[PDB]
Amino acid sequence: VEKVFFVTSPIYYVNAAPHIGHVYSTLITDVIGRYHRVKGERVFALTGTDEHGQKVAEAAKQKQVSPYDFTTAVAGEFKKCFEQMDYSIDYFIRTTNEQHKAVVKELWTKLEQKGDIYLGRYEGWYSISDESFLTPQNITDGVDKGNPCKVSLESGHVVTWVSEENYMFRLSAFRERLLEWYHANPGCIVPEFRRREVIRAVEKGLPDLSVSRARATLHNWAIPVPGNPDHCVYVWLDALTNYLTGSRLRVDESGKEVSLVDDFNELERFPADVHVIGKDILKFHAIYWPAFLLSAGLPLPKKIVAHGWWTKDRKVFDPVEKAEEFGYDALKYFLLRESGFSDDGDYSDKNMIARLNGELADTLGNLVMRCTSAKINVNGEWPSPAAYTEEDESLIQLIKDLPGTADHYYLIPDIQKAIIAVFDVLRAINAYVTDMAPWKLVKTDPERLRTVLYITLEGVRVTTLLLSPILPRKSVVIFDMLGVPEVHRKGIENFEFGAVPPGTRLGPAVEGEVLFSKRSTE
Ligand code: MET
Repeated sequence: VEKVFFVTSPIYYVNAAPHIGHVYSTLITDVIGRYHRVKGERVFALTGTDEHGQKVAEAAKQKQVSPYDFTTAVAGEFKKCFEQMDYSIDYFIRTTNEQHKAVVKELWTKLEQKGDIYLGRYEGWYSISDESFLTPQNITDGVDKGNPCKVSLESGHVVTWVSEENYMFRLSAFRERLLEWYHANPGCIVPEFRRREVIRAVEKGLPDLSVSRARATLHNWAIPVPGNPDHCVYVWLDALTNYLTGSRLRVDESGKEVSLVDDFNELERFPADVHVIGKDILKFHAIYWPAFLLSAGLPLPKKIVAHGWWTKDRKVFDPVEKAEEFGYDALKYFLLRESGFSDDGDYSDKNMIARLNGELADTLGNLVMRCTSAKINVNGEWPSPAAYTEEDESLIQLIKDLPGTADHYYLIPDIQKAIIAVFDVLRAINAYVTDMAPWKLVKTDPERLRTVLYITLEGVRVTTLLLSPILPRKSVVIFDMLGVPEVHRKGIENFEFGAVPPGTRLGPAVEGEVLFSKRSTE
């Protein structure tokens, strides 16, 4: 099936201004999207805001502002933040959007009509801040901001008791089918240890899920249950549905939603190929969402990838401050290189300088300038290579192999491993150049310099191609410099070694340009 490659971020609670971590979550989505476009696929990257609910209403109340004006305000800050971050996101969805509301009601009725919703009670614990139901096994003693109280073991936020007559979803009726799913498709959750988590959790057992709430308790800031106005639809069913809505909106060039199609198939987007989420919101995506879709008879997503950060809680680092100080591409690169799947990373100013200088400036930067220098490349062109020594071939072989391995990494997706894979190959090219001493060759042996300079150029191109989803602005400056024609800057075709042919002319130089400039160690 050729289809639109559909990738998502989570949609974020608008309770507080956007910080790092939304930025991280959405950057991953952006990168995954960007890569598939570099492959020449159709993409649809979605992101947005989660605007309804108790959490969000009570933040609006605590600021003495109306929910309508509050959400709109904060949503605008999220849009400004993401514009400023220079993502290539295809659409920004809001759950207040009337077309979304329409899809939630539509979905609820599917779920209702299958007989997977019934009127019951939920008498148990709830984290308003997580908008999560919790069994007593996942609460414990702690402090309110300072009295003694019970808190979520998930997040350490304050939980409270809840005894409401609610509409209930038959999640228990879906235990075995989730379990078949998980096993049948072992790629479906990334990273592997969270897949194991999700299975152990569901093995142990699933109770039914309370998919409505008394309207009094939600401050009437939510979507009403179809055919029962005394209730509102659980904020997470509302939130998760953003993906299905997203998959059905027609969007103009300006980024404005213009139409909601009846059948998701019409746009060939649903289901999501990859859902980017933080580890704090796994259950909702890996248990609830599949159960809802299986009820509605909808297709399940292909991949849920849950990165190592929290999606929401501010537990100092301002992206825009750091982006101005170090660079937008540098910051994105640093965040992506440093953060693994279980997050044990160093985000100190010292480390950011070490990597910017070490990797981007010394390994990539230097190398780009060597092969384009007037000193070495005296014709500002791609020379035609002579015969290859077994060293020459050793590196060519690395450069040939890099797209295959970088691709697989991107498809996991483990963007960090992908970056390493490339930079390994960059460090090889430096090593190569150190040996050959191209500076010495331009006098000694011009015939050899051709072979050397050609391989350098083509490695630096192919590495920069595979780096392009991470360093989107700089890859354009690298290609401009190497004089790579615009057609050769994307497509699986141009992952092949030698796509840009000899006798191509390098880009014009500038009197004081440097690609990445070192920052003092202080
Ligand atoms: C359907 S994703 C919803 C995520 C939630 N709004 C959060 O910020 O964590």
